Amino acid sequence: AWTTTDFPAFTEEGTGRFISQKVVEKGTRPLQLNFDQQCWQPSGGIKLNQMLSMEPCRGTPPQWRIFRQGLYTLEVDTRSGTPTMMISLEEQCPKWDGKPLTIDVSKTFAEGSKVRDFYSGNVATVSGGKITLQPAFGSNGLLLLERAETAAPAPFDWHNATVYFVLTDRFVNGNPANDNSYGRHKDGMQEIGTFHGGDLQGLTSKLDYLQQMGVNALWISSPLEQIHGWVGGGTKGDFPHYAYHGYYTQDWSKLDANMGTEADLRRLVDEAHKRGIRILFDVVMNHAGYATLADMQEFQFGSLYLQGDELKKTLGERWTDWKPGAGQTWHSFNDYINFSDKAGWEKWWGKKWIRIDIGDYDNPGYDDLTMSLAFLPDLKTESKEISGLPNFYSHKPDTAAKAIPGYTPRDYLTHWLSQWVRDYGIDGFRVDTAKHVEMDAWQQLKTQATAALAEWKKANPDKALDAAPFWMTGEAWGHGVMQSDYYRHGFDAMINFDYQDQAAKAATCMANIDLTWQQMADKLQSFNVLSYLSSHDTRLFREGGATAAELLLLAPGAVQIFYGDESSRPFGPTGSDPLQGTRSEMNWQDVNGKAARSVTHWQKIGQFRARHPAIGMGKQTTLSMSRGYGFVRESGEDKVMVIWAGQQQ
Ligand SMILES: [Ca+2]
Ligand SMILES: [Ca+2]
Repeated sequence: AWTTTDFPAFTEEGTGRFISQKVVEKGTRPLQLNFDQQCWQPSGGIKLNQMLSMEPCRGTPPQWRIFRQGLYTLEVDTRSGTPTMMISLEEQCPKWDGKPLTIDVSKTFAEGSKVRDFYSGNVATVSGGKITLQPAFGSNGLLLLERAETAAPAPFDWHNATVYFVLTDRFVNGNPANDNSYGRHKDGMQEIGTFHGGDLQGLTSKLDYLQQMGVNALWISSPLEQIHGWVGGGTKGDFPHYAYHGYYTQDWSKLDANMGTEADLRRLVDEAHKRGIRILFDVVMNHAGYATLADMQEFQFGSLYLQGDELKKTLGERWTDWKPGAGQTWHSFNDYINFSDKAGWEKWWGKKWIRIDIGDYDNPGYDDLTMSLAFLPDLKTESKEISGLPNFYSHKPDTAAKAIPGYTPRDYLTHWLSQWVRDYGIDGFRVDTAKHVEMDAWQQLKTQATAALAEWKKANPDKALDAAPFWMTGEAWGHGVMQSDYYRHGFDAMINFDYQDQAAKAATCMANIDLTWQQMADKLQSFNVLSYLSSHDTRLFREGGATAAELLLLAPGAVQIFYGDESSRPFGPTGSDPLQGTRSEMNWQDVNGKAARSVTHWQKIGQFRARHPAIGMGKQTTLSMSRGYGFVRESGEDKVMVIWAGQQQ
């Protein structure tokens, strides 16, 4: 095994990587790693949180400087053939002496039965109703206690679901060729609001990576055709804002060319299903995307104050190629647009389709349902008027949208979204802006989507994992843990905004979460929610030290990993929009290096959750113990005990 003087013997933490942890005092010492009589030492100096190249030991050992007392982790990685190593520091709460725990399991696991700590893989035999186990390096003092007969994931349940929420554009660029669809440009600045180039092909390439994390639902940003152009970014227009996040839809009937082809979507869904991963589309029915110079020029709608030679002089051959000059911002292009012109702006969606404070359109209302959210065109979902297609679709010959006798705007929207479910076997939707569209519209969407999936599963019996119905979760801003009227208008679970602040209060002491977990375990006996630490419209949860994984994945109800939670993806450039930094590029360089053991930690807790529906669905009994923190959860035949030894410092 791997050893160094004055550290315990290294133990495997993910295949081909071995770690050791110890509370080390301030000072200096030599650093060599031994495997049998093989000796290795850092060859290029010693820094924290960096992959250190190693050489066979020669002369005086490299001197490692301990600038701060704390729990240090040494990591050795043999997956490159030559050992590389890594050094990292973790600098009224139960305390842990770092030594083995004796656990009373007499009420949980049978006398003489074998119990596994899933995290370490250590197995103990129940004797006098007790087992003794050492929490493994990287466990943070957790024992994940299960019957040793546990061997593989339990049947999928939405009430035990591990959802991975990915902004496809900011994850993996599978094909650079499709990065600049419809004349879209990078800004050459910090790319705050641009298409980075992430696509469905790229996302498909990481399905094994997600499967290893115990992910069994993949929530993707809408892949449907967005506005082609940009608007002013943030409060100051310091960046161009493109529809990289999928929330500014223009054509519901087509895939966005940046995301890829129909074939790419079919491969993503089919390969995801092959690995027991359900697909959720992020969907919008509340609004279409903003008017952009790209779309105005392409589809011949709107009105400009620029007439004569002044037009091509100012905005150029392609208006979307305009950049702000001296004394201008990315909002300044609006100065050239005549938003008051009735005739010009009717050529866009048309008066029968949207509310907006432009031209001759129905004015937005002064309520959540009919307001124009952030000046977005509000789709008339409640309208009973037979609309025909949007006016500007007359200049969009590539659309799959067809006029249908008697159809209202809502009928088109529910038909368009349902057709993706029918054609590809999409397992569910995450519904955006749920509080801004009337309940009856969401019920219609659910009914048609349910029919669509049943039709696909019947037509594709080889591909269908089960006969489970279509699943729908919604973002109703500020929704908590309660069975609201949403649950009686087509929603199987609502996104839980309240978990984030409760997790934050347990960031420095995991045991603080107990009351929240007891409440949620009891409340969610009768319904389901989708809880998160991080989101695109809140913040990235990075205060948990190494404990974010257990804080999320041991929560009752369905849980949502925001892409990069597993790798501590940093908050990115944000400009004058405080939310933009949450959509930073996936940190793949860190995943394969300094965040490698974090990813392994997430994989272990994620896999434990996938084996045990009791976690997501079980009644909780919090244990009374003289040392540490512990609870049991039980759902049908499934029973687990989670022990947390406490803080090692
Ligand atoms: Ca791409
Ligand atoms: Ca609305």
